[PDB]
Amino acid sequence: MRTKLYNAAYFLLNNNESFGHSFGIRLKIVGLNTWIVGYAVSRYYFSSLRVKAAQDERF
Amino acid sequence: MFKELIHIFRTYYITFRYLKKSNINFLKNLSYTLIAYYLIINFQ
Amino acid sequence: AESNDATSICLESISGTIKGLQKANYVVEHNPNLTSEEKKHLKQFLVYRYNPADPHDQPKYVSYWCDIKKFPPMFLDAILYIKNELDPTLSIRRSCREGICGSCAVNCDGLHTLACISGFNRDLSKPTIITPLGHMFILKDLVVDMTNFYAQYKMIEPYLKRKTPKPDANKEYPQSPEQRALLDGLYECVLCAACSTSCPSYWWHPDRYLGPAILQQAYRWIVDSRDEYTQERIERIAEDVRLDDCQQIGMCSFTCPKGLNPQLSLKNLMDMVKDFRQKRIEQEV
Amino acid sequence: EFYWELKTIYLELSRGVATSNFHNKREVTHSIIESDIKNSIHKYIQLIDDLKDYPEWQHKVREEIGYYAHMIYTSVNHDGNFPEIFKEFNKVDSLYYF
Amino acid sequence: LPIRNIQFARYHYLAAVTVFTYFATRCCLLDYKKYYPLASVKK
Amino acid sequence: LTDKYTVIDHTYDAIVVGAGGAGLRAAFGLVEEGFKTACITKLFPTRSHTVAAQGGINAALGNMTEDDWKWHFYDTVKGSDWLGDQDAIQYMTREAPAAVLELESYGLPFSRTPEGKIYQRAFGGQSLKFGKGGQARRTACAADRTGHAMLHTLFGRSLAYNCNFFIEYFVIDLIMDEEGACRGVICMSMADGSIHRIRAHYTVLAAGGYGRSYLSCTAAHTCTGDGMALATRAGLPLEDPEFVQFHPTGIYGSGCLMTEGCRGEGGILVNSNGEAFMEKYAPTAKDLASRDVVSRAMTIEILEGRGVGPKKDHIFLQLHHLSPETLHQRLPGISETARIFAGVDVTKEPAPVVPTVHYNMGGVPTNWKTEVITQDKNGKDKIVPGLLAAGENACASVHGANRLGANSLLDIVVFGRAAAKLVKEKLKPGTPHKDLPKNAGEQALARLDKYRFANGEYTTHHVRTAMQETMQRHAAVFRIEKLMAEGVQKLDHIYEQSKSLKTFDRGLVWNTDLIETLELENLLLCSKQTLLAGLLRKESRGAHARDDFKERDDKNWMKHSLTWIKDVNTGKTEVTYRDVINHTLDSEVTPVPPAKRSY
Ligand SMILES: CCCCCCCCCCCCCCCCCC(=O)OC[C@H](COP(=O)([O-])OCC(O)COP(=O)([O-])OC[C@@H](COC(=O)CCCCCCCCCCCCCCCCC)OC(=O)CCCCCCCCCCCCCCCCC)OC(=O)CCCCCCCCCCCCCCCCC
Ligand SMILES: CCCCCCCCCCCCCCCCCC(=O)OC[C@H](COP(=O)([O-])OCC(O)COP(=O)([O-])OC[C@@H](COC(=O)CCCCCCCCCCCCCCCCC)OC(=O)CCCCCCCCCCCCCCCCC)OC(=O)CCCCCCCCCCCCCCCCC
Ligand SMILES: CCCCCCCCCCCCCCCCCC(=O)OC[C@H](COP(=O)([O-])OCC(O)COP(=O)([O-])OC[C@@H](COC(=O)CCCCCCCCCCCCCCCCC)OC(=O)CCCCCCCCCCCCCCCCC)OC(=O)CCCCCCCCCCCCCCCCC
Ligand SMILES: CCCCCCCCCCCCCCCCCC(=O)OC[C@H](COP(=O)([O-])OCC[N+](C)(C)C)OC(=O)CCCCCCCCCCCCCCCCC
Ligand SMILES: *Cc1cc2c(cc1C)nc1c(=O)[nH]c(=O)nc-1n2C[C@H](O)[C@H](O)[C@H](O)COP(=O)(O)OP(=O)(O)OC[C@H]1O[C@@H](n2cnc3c(N)ncnc32)[C@H](O)[C@@H]1O
Ligand SMILES: COC1=C(OC)C(=O)C(C/C=C(\C)CC/C=C(\C)CC/C=C(\C)CC/C=C(\C)CC/C=C(\C)CC/C=C(\C)CC/C=C(\C)CCC=C(C)C)=C(C)C1=O
Ligand SMILES: CCCCCCCCCCCCCCCCCC(=O)OC[C@H](COP(=O)(O)OCCN)OC(=O)CCCCCCCCCCCCCCCCC
Ligand SMILES: CCCCCCCCCCCCCCCCCC(=O)OC[C@H](COP(=O)(O)OCCN)OC(=O)CCCCCCCCCCCCCCCCC
Ligand code: SF4
Ligand code: F3S
Ligand code: FES
Ligand SMILES: [Ca+2]
Ligand SMILES: [Ca+2]
Repeated sequence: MRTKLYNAAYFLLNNNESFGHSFGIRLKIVGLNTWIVGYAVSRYYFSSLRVKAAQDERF
Repeated sequence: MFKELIHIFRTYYITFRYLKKSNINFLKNLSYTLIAYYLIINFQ
Repeated sequence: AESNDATSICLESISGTIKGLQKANYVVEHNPNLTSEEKKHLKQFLVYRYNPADPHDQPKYVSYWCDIKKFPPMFLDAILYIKNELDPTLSIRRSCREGICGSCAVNCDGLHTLACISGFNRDLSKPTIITPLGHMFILKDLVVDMTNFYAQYKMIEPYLKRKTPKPDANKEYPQSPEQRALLDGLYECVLCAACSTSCPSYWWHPDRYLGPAILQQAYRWIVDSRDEYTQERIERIAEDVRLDDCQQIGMCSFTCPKGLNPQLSLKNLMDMVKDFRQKRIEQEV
Repeated sequence: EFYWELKTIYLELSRGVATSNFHNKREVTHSIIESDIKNSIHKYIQLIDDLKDYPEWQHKVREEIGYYAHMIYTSVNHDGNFPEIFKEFNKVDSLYYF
Repeated sequence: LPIRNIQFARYHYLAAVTVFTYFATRCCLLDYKKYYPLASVKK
Repeated sequence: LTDKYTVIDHTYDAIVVGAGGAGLRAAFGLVEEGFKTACITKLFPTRSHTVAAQGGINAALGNMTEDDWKWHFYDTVKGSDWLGDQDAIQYMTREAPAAVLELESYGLPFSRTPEGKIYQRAFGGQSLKFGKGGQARRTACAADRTGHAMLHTLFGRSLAYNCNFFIEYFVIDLIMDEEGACRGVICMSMADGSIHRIRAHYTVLAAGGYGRSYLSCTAAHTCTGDGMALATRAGLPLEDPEFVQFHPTGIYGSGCLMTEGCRGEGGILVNSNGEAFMEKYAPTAKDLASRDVVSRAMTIEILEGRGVGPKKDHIFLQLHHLSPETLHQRLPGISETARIFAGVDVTKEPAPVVPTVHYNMGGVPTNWKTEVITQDKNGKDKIVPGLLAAGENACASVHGANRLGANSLLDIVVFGRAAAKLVKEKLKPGTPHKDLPKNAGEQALARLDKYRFANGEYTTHHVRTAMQETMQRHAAVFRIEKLMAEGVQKLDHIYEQSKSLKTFDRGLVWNTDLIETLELENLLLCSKQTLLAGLLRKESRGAHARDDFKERDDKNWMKHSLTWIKDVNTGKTEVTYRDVINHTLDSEVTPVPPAKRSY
């Protein structure tokens, strides 16, 4: 059975002011939360790093 | 807040649709327990 | 006899995606034997064509150059001119011709709307693109599978239910002109689905979330004074994300060719649901 | 749980036809999912029959579970093995979901 | 309808969010090892 | 052989071929009666022509003014021009108040008078006290979109029950056995081309008219008279096909409608001189005269050289006299339609209008219980077993020679309910079926395949356009014998052409080209019958007006004209006659004697 397909609406709709206005707020909140979580993860990651070793050192 | 994160993941990710409301609630309970533990432990 | 095909399918999918991005908006000229001089006098329509019944067919734009001085100025008129004069295999739904049935809803050049009451850019330079409703499965050409829309419409019980017998049976359910005008601008929906196919929440969750049109119909049956199942309907639409998924984008009221305002109806429904949830606690005590 | 079985089948189809699915796009339904659909619909029809003494339960089972059967019906073309796969569904349920 | 000590609940939730964010991000307890090259010296 | 087409067999207690107002009413009425019913339609119910109906539902509720259903009966009889069966008119008129109240009970939103009762407005051809009581306001209208609201309410009620809808199935033919009974129907699923032989006892054949047989017609693109063509191809007769009612007002050059109720609100008809001329043609009711007389007056004024617009081809419908509040409250939809299809702002400009083909008083004959009838070879009429025409497709004679106006929805509802009641009366739910005939659908599949793979010389559109032009030129408001004979010759030639059509799509999924070809065949049959019946009748009655015979002859031509198309391949049309009914169903109302006024 050949599965049916469709043309995604957002690929063929003229850009509108409503999309912009609403997705702007959604992206603002997404950016805020992502920035907070990424800052936490960045602090964790950098603090996880090892200490600098000597030159040509084994173990 | 937690509710909103779950709602966004459900509405945008097709795979996340697999989870029941019961599994979501279990994640909610575990997250609340972990948050309480974090708050308590940081001060110890 | 068959074997695992995860790798072949994956490679084919990636390669096809890349190629389609390179060759997006594939176009085939209906009549290549046209002198570029002639095309100065004719407008170009790019019509989406796809016949899943034929195993060898794939989606594609077809270019038709037509003289716009031979038929009236509407999308449906141009589509039917192309069908009758150029290629009568084109498929589209059409009943009313005056924007009442709502069958001809299509993506008329970037905007979902009824093709029978929508004009097209008269300029001969900019091409016009006619495609089916976006997020609906395509059956053939400009004909989509609106079955799910109707199935959702059925779930709202769109029939007057009354819990109190009529006092005399020789009269009509009383309703003052105010309780009637409360429905004005709300019962004119023709179930064209043009709005709901433009709602992003309906793009993401077609099944769990009822469309703006169906929810507007539920609101119409709720605000109606003659029906007595107000709270029951409110509770029924309050399940999971049948209504909560609406994000008040407002595109529904912008696309509605009938001029209706489903966004306002959904806002009122949300307010009524919130009040219902609160007073299920406040009242019963 | 039976409802979630049907919804799992539908979710697999939807992930198949998702626009973001640039990596696992399949033109023709494979045999395994076809067999799963056929057996799931068979069990659903048997369940509907077993609830003949409870009109409300039968109606709820239809409206709830058969919804995803109808969506699966809409997800695929009417060729190949389609007449045989949806033979039982075409009797009554298909007409209900129109 | 009335909620006993609603204001206390609001402030407790706000305090919990603030404390959790403070400890998770360590927003206030930055690192200045990156600024040392850009700093003057005494003695 | 044609076994290559997949065939699936069903079994139902009753079928309803159509999903208009009549189809839905009959379907859910049958479901109420307890019969396992099915409904077959090529369109989603809410997209049938009933949705486009603007004027109200005509009924004798005494809300706006004192009314008595006997007055409505008299108005209907006079409007029919004494060619409609008295019994059916009596039944419909008597049932109208109950039908409208039941519609309201379903939840149909009607415009409300300040007291809360259903609102009503004047319409063309209404009166009180048997014509001497002045204008009558009995048309209960739901704003200017009554058809839409009525159809949606009926569809909602249908969904309330289980009607086993067959959405977007095209009915090809009727399964009839050698005894003349309608065993069932043979239809095709436009989705995937499956063929279904639905067996059933009774088949309510209500599938609209053939308004699309003309060039300019207000009828929807899907009004191709399939209901009237299935019967014809099955050998049953077609009754009163020559009478075609032209709605007086129709947007010029587009075919869209201007609700007659507008002229009931205070609209005016104006010629180039700038005057209301309908007084000379209807001094008593003025604009609100019978649709036929208004159309004839407009046509005469056009032919008198007083054409209102450029190239003097139409008439001005003035509406800016009314207050803008009234226009926006009672005529919103038509105002918008005028703005769109004419670019004329109704509030301060006059619309262009011209009489346009609107309604088909013809259809499959019935008795009044909605049972198809056919003349036995003796000449006496007999009831066709298991076949119940209803709606516009049924020539129950309730409209006679000229539909009164706003009575079509009333007819739909009343006679759909009547058909359901009759099925309840005769059939029993628990009746086993006998097997279908040996040759269930050989001819249906034969025609389907013949049109599917046709490789003739003329395209479907060319033939359809030729037929429409011929009908427009020769079956216009005024008929004359020489012109009608020329039209008959042209239609015979076009029919000869149709045997060599060309089709460009050989597929099955939504093969709209094949659907349009089949509808073209149906319209050709209907057009041939219509033109011949018009040619034979030598009089000027109702909507059938002839320049050669300007006087109606009750002595000779007070009889329905039945048309037969036997041996479709031959395409030769015969005509016989069936006497009118002058006996009411009861002694409550005395039958109206044939008068000599018709306004
Ligand atoms: C598409 C390809 C793209 C490729 C990209 C490749 C990028 C490679 C990056 C490599 C690593 C860079 C690390 C920089 C560290 C900076 C801090 C620092 O120096 O710390 C010193 C660091 C110690 O860190 P620390 O002090 O403990 O804590 C650091 C914290 O950041 C805390 O320090 P802080 O407290 O000072 O923090 C400052 C504060 C500052 O915050 C603020 O105040 C924010 C201010 C923002 C202002 C922005 C203005 C922009 C203007 C816009 C205008 C628009 C106008 C439009 C108009 C339109 C019309 C109207 O917070 C932040 O900086 C916020 C950071 C959190 C980020 C949140 C988002 C995360 C997710 C998203 C990531 C990006 C995705 C992009 C996807 C793109 C897709 C197309 O130690 C060092 O000396 C290390 C130096 C850095 C090198 C590390 C090397 C590690 C190597 C690992 C191996 C693998 C490498 C792989 C490389 C691959 C390459 C391809
Ligand atoms: C350094 C520290 C360590 C870092 C690594 C830590 C890893 C921890 C464990 C992570 C476990 C992840 C898996 C479990 C979660 C649920 C997954 C799931 O739904 O399973 C089924 C689902 C598959 O469903 P399906 O039915 O096969 O797909 C069809 C459905 O319609 C699909 O429907 P759908 O909506 O469900 O599918 C969306 C799907 C996404 O899946 C997809 O459908 C597509 C995935 C590939 C997209 C690739 C990009 C496409 C083009 C976009 C434009 C890019 C432009 C770049 C250039 C710009 C130049 C200016 O979303 C997810 O996968 C959800 C979770 C995603 C975030 C967590 C994973 C992060 C992995 C980051 C590393 C990846 C490897 C290295 C890559 C770089 C090497 C140089 O996911 C998978 O099985 C795949 C999992 C992801 C694999 C990696 C793909 C790349 C992702 C990159 C994200 C980068 C974000 C930015 C921050 C990164 C910071 C590190
Ligand atoms: C196998 C079993 C199953 C396992 C499943 C897997 C997961 C594990 C499950 C285990 C079961 C327990 C899980 C933890 C509880 C989860 C609760 C939850 O999710 O609730 C959500 C739910 C969320 O609701 P919501 O609507 O979002 O509203 C939340 C708002 O925050 C609204 O909050 P609120 O407004 O209602 O406030 C809450 C209330 C709660 O607080 C209380 O009332 C409790 C107080 C503490 C009691 C602690 C008792 C501990 C006893 C331990 C005994 C030993 C145990 C040893 C066991 C050994 C093993 C046998 O807060 C306060 O009372 C605020 C006090 C503030 C004091 C301020 C001081 C002011 C000083 C200055 C005075 C004035 C000076 C003036 C000077 C003027 C100068 C000018 O929370 C609540 O509503 C309840 C409140 C929150 C309770 C949190 C409790 C956390 C406990 C964690 C214990 C971890 C123990 C680990 C042991 C490990 C051993 C190895
Ligand atoms: C360490 C690893 C880091 C890697 C970084 C990778 C970054 C990935 C960023 C992804 C952004 C989001 C899109 C993908 C994920 C979508 C998930 C989702 O829910 O979507 C589902 C939906 C699709 O599904 P759907 O529309 O079918 O919705 C589901 C509907 N049902 C359930 C009915 C099936 O949305 C999409 O996937 C939209 C895809 C849009 C793709 C846009 C591509 C833009 C490319 C721009 C290139 C610019 C190049 C410039 C070069 C300049 C040179 C000079
Ligand atoms: C065209 C028109 C008619 C009209 C009107 C305005 C316009 C523009 N205004 C009216 C008014 O104000 N008052 C009134 O009384 N009548 C008015 N009319 C006329 C009236 O509405 C119609 O005559 C009547 O409503 C039509 O009823 P009916 O149900 O018989 O016709 P239909 O609605 O078109 O129904 C046809 C159904 O059958 C299906 N169909 C058609 N062909 C087939 C085949 N071959 N197989 C299967 N199904 C078929 C159609 O899809 C439809 O469902
Ligand atoms: C709110 O409700 C809604 C929805 O939800 C239901 C929707 O789904 C939708 C529709 C949703 C969709 C179409 C979703 C699918 C499409 C998607 C996700 C496409 C969008 C993708 C993204 C936003 C992610 C990719 C973008 C990024 C990672 C951003 C990266 C930004 C960067 C790097 C910043 C670039 C700029 C700079 C560096 C600044 C340079 C200049 C300077 C520094 C200035 C110089 C300064 C000095 C000091 C000199 C709508 C409209 C909606 O309204
Ligand atoms: C938005 C949605 C997604 C969000 C995701 C969020 C994720 C949160 C994760 C939380 C946990 C964080 C853990 C951080 C661990 C970091 C380890 C690391 O790589 O550190 C760098 C390390 C060298 O560091 P160090 O030894 O300290 O030296 C510098 C000292 N001054 O580097 C090394 O030593 C290098 C060797 C180790 C790293 C190997 C990595 C292998 C990756 C294999 C990928 C395979 C898949 C490829 C796919 C594409 C194929 C075409
Ligand atoms: C594709 C990728 C998919 C990824 C999916 C990932 C899903 C992850 C989901 C889990 C993580 C969610 C994190 C949410 C942010 C953290 C918020 C937080 O810290 O609070 C958690 C919760 C309250 O927040 P929330 O429930 O969300 O909102 C309630 C609104 N009324 O707080 C709680 O309920 C915790 C319990 C304590 C609450 C505070 C109690 C009062 C505070 C004072 C306590 C006093 C104790 C005694 C005295 C001590 C001091 C003297
Ligand atoms: S909601 Fe608007 S766009 Fe959708 S069917 Fe109703 S009128 Fe048309
Ligand atoms: S466009 Fe979309 S999500 Fe809500 S209000 Fe309007 S519907
Ligand atoms: S063509 Fe009639 S409403 Fe679209
Ligand atoms: Ca109510
Ligand atoms: Ca008729």
